[PDB]
Amino acid sequence: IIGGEFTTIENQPWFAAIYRRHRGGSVTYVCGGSLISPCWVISATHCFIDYPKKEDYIVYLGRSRLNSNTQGEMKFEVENLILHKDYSADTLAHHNDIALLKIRSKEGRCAQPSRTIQTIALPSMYNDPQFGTSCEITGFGKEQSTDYLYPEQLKMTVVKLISHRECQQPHYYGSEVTTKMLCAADPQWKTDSCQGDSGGPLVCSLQGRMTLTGIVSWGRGCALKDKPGVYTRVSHFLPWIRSHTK
Ligand SMILES: N=C(N)c1ccc2cc(/C=C/c3cccc(CCO)c3)ccc2c1
Repeated sequence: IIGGEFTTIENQPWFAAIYRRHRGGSVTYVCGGSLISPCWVISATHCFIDYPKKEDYIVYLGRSRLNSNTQGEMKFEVENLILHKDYSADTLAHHNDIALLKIRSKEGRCAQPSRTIQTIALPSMYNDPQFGTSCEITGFGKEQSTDYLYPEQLKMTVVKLISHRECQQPHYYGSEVTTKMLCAADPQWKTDSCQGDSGGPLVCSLQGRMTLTGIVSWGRGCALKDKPGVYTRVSHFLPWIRSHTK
């Protein structure tokens, strides 16, 4: 996250921290995720497509820091890694950028909801917020595009939804951004999601209800003028999520 503020897991309790174990035993951060039900984390397929072995991943819930065992955190393995069959990547645009991770503690249990571990409600069909709506993003992603290290402390920011017609402008993304994708950005281009924020939540308060409107997917650079962050429109994937979590 470029700009924004530092935060803690208590303010983002649906936030999942996903890491990968490498041969030799080193563990690195991969992407963010969202708890949608106690056994299920939703994220982006692009985060896992090149390393699709479920055994390699570690999921934390209730974790506030990249390298701290936050009090109340829960560690999980991936019981089932579900990648979208129609996932694809163009030069910029990522299509069907959605993944489901069935989580399991070493005792075979799913998440235990607490003050720091909570689910985030899914959107309803054909009911996404209107353009100009403020939404929040959370992640351990880059603070600057020039950084190679991720922040130690979890960050969040607030961005505004951009209409499809504005996002299809030639100086924006033209026809590369589709109706299955949501653009969101800072009108001043100072805050945005960035590399390492992928898979993470775009949470919108809609009709008084805190909703998982999007999933951090793609963008041209980070906090670049006329280059919004592009998010998977979760409302389009309700049949896919339902069928794959049953
Ligand atoms: N402008 C944005 N909001 C935005 C959103 C998502 C982004 C996602 C990336 C992803 C980078 C990436 C993906 C897969 C592998 C790798 C190399 C391993 O570090 C890098 C980069 C910039 C981004 C910028």
